[PDB]
Amino acid sequence: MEVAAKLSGARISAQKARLVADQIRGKKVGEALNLLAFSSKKAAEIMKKVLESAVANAEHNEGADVDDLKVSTVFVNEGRSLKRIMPRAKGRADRIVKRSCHITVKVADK
Amino acid sequence: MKRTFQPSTLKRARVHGFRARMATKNGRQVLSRRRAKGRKRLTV
Amino acid sequence: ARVKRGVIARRRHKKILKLAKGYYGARSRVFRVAKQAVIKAGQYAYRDRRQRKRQFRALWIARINAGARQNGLSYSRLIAGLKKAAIEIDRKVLADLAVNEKAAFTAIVEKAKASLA
Amino acid sequence: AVQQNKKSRSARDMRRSHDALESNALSVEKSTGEVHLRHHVSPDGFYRGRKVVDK
Amino acid sequence: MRHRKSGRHLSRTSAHRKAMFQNMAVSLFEHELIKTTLPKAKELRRVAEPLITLAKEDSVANRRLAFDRTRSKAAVGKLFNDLGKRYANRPGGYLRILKCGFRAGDNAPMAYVELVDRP
RNA sequence: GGGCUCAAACCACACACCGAAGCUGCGGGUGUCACGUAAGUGACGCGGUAGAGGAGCGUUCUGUAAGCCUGUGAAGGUGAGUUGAGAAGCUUGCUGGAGGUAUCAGAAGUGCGAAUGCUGACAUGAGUAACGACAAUGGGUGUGAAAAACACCCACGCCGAAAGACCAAGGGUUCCUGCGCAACGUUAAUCGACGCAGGGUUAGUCGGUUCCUAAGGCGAGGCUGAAAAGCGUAGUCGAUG
RNA sequence: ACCCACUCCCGUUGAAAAGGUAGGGGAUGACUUGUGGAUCGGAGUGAAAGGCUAAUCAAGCUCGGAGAUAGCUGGUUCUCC
RNA sequence: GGGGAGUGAAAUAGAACCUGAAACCGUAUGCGUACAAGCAGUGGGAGCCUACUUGUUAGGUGACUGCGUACCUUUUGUAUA
RNA sequence: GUCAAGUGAAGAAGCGCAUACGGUGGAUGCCUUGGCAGUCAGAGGCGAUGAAAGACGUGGUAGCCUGCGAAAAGCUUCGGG
Ligand SMILES: [Mg+2]
Ligand SMILES: [Mg+2]
Ligand SMILES: [Mg+2]
Ligand SMILES: [Mg+2]
Ligand SMILES: [Mg+2]
Ligand SMILES: [Mg+2]
Ligand SMILES: [Mg+2]
Ligand SMILES: [Mg+2]
Ligand SMILES: [Mg+2]
Ligand SMILES: [Mg+2]
Ligand SMILES: [Mg+2]
Ligand SMILES: [Mg+2]
Ligand SMILES: [Mg+2]
Ligand SMILES: [Mg+2]
Ligand SMILES: [Mg+2]
Ligand SMILES: [Mg+2]
Ligand SMILES: [Mg+2]
Ligand SMILES: [Mg+2]
Ligand SMILES: [Mg+2]
Ligand SMILES: [Mg+2]
Ligand SMILES: [Mg+2]
Ligand SMILES: [Mg+2]
Ligand SMILES: [Mg+2]
Ligand SMILES: [Mg+2]
Ligand SMILES: [Mg+2]
Ligand SMILES: [Mg+2]
Ligand SMILES: [Mg+2]
Ligand SMILES: [Mg+2]
Ligand SMILES: [Mg+2]
Ligand SMILES: [Mg+2]
Ligand SMILES: [Mg+2]
Ligand SMILES: [Mg+2]
Ligand SMILES: [Mg+2]
Ligand SMILES: [Mg+2]
Ligand SMILES: [Mg+2]
Ligand SMILES: [Mg+2]
Ligand SMILES: [Mg+2]
Ligand SMILES: [Mg+2]
Ligand SMILES: [Mg+2]
Ligand SMILES: [Mg+2]
Ligand SMILES: [Mg+2]
Ligand SMILES: [Mg+2]
Ligand SMILES: [Mg+2]
Repeated sequence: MEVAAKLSGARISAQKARLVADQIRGKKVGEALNLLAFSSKKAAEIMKKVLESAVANAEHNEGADVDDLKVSTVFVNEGRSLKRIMPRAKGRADRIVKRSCHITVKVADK
Repeated sequence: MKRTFQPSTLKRARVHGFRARMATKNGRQVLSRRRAKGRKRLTV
Repeated sequence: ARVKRGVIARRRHKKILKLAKGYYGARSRVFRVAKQAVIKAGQYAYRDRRQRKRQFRALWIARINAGARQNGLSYSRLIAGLKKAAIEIDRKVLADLAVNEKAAFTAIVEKAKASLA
Repeated sequence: AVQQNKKSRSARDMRRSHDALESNALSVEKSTGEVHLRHHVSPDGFYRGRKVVDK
Repeated sequence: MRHRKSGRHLSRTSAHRKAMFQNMAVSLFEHELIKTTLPKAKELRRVAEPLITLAKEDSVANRRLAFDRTRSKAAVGKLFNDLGKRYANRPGGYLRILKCGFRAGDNAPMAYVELVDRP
């Protein structure tokens, strides 16, 4: 079976979060968890929570074993942006986009 | 840099307040115009 | 009275983009870029219906030249011989013989050689 | 100085072909079986067998 | 270039650098185990280890030399009453730099600095 | 261009061949004339801007229509197939969940890629520049999911005719306490001039009000002026005194 | 101090729609400054630069005449013959 | 913020909630792509992959190769730099 | 078997096209709470018996709108129900 966890509106850019997602794609969950625990990226703290929530769904709703699970699918989708104004030097107003993303991790034994 | 708005509520009242407008006929016209448009604030 | 253009405009734009399938970048995604590419591809396609007939004839003539020179004749001498002896086999069929039916092509070349002299 | 032409999505992603993150060097303690950075004190507080920070 | 040069700038003036490493060495002598950045810990060796070497010979002039370089009465007392006698037979290497992970706020490489005999 | 010299140069002659959307062949469409009171045959045509002429497609609404289709699935959306010379039409899978409209007429807010067009969304630059005085930090402890930034302690540094303490103006609850961190804070935040709730401002003497006037305002009558009004007397306001 | 603004450099998508650092001038006077008040659109005010009159000045701003006018520039949307 | 459970005719109707287009951004699969020069197509065309109809087939890709300097406007004339 | 010569797949950091599934966004369709224009009537004024327009209050519980006015989402009475 395949179980997923999703974090919607993760306050980080999809471009930034996809660097971490590319590291754990296709890995066994135990290895992916150790990679995320020692990564210097902010997306790894967020990604690790989604990954271990997917592992918990696989162990409660489906009754699996962490040692049998591997990261089958992980993708980051762009979420809602937040629009902000930053003043510039001569009365110029610049629009700031505060990006968010949707992080979906799917674990599977298969 | 000193800017154009140097607030003084006394000066503001004496130049743009309700009694300053009611004192003249063109001031009463402003209140008629702003009542006809429905302004929530009438004077300052 | 008031006519919205949304449904009709979407149908128009989708027909163009469907024709721009397989094109690179904006040429398959962006309407006002895809529109130019679909028109230009149409100009090319019209012009290349003419060019295809030229290209294939040049290919037949080159293969007939190669096949006839293997038989002791140049292309120009073989065509003149195929007119002296009234042979009306065209170059598309002649180029197919020179590749696939070499004994048949040799017989025709000998018939042209005899006609010349 | 600015682009005369918008950069294509292929060209944008080609520059990013060097952006992939590397993995750290991970080691396992033998006194505890715990994963830690190589040459670093473990998150529990062990380095080469002995406890050093003592929490 | 910096060919064969010693020392770390640490984005500080030399006055602030001198003041900070004297503060750090004093803190290390009081607590015997501190956490700081790995670059600061590696440059703290060259400041705090000559102070323990000096403290091995207890004299008025050595104690005054210690106070000029620490400006801390407690640090001077600890160096000559405890640390100078503790490391009498140790030929240098009174500090231990152990790498911990990274700081949460800025991902700065961290290190533990402990006195060798007991932290 | 490669290369070329009894030429792959030049002069003359000859016989071949290549070569266009020209001509011919084969199939199709269309225009105009003529014969046809017919289906159709015949001949000659059929590049085209400005521009003239002709013939149509499609969209919204009205009538036809209290009809017809439609929850056994409308409009819309998204694929596939198919038909026509074209605008386009038709059939169908999926999505959708309640409307649609044959035919022939009638009316138009009737067709968009351009107007440095208008509105919204989203790209590229680019994870780049920057993170706002170069007075400056170090450590320990706590709390906390998490601490470089919060609190405390020990040090260090900075201002000190201010970067300290006030009065006025201006602002208006920002003040204090409990809870809290989404957003706001150019990072994080447990912290905050941020969110929720509660609390907090006590006067005969401080400052107003009240009394008095300055400049100046308004100004009964009045004088002047097409009107609106202007000026001004008696007065009455007006502090910065 | 305060008022000013002569030089250089920086800054020029600035910390800043006119600043900063270092130097500079006046500093009991035709001085600087607070509060309140008067004068304004062919009008005011001007130790006079066409300066200033709310980041707007060889005639402010705002609304109206008003969809001024534009022999000029741009644009003008389905199909076929 | 999700994964189940449940409600509901329907939850990819879950409260930023009918439908849910495009730009734009991803993940998966197939083919192509690191000796190769340009409006990126078009004509020819190998191979590979998929599906049945099992090769005179459909779909996807497309090595290699001929030809080929966007569009609008304005102009005597525009790839026009 | 050795050597030589010839030939040569597969191995993609990334990228392209297609397809499938998503995301973002909020078009389209359908809908209406609201408008626009008429036709037929009514009324053509309100105000010192204080108007138009407001401020502040008024409720068990915070705010805002509506109503009302210290008799304050209201009091008396007459009808309808
Ligand atoms: Mg050295
Ligand atoms: Mg630095
Ligand atoms: Mg000094
Ligand atoms: Mg010929
Ligand atoms: Mg021809
Ligand atoms: Mg012809
Ligand atoms: Mg014919
Ligand atoms: Mg012709
Ligand atoms: Mg014509
Ligand atoms: Mg409709
Ligand atoms: Mg458009
Ligand atoms: Mg056009
Ligand atoms: Mg750059
Ligand atoms: Mg750089
Ligand atoms: Mg930088
Ligand atoms: Mg700062
Ligand atoms: Mg957090
Ligand atoms: Mg102060
Ligand atoms: Mg406070
Ligand atoms: Mg924050
Ligand atoms: Mg608060
Ligand atoms: Mg008067
Ligand atoms: Mg009078
Ligand atoms: Mg008085
Ligand atoms: Mg006073
Ligand atoms: Mg002087
Ligand atoms: Mg002059
Ligand atoms: Mg000005
Ligand atoms: Mg004028
Ligand atoms: Mg007029
Ligand atoms: Mg005009
Ligand atoms: Mg059920
Ligand atoms: Mg519905
Ligand atoms: Mg929806
Ligand atoms: Mg190659
Ligand atoms: Mg190239
Ligand atoms: Mg082909
Ligand atoms: Mg070419
Ligand atoms: Mg010209
Ligand atoms: Mg040309
Ligand atoms: Mg151009
Ligand atoms: Mg160019
Ligand atoms: Mg890759």
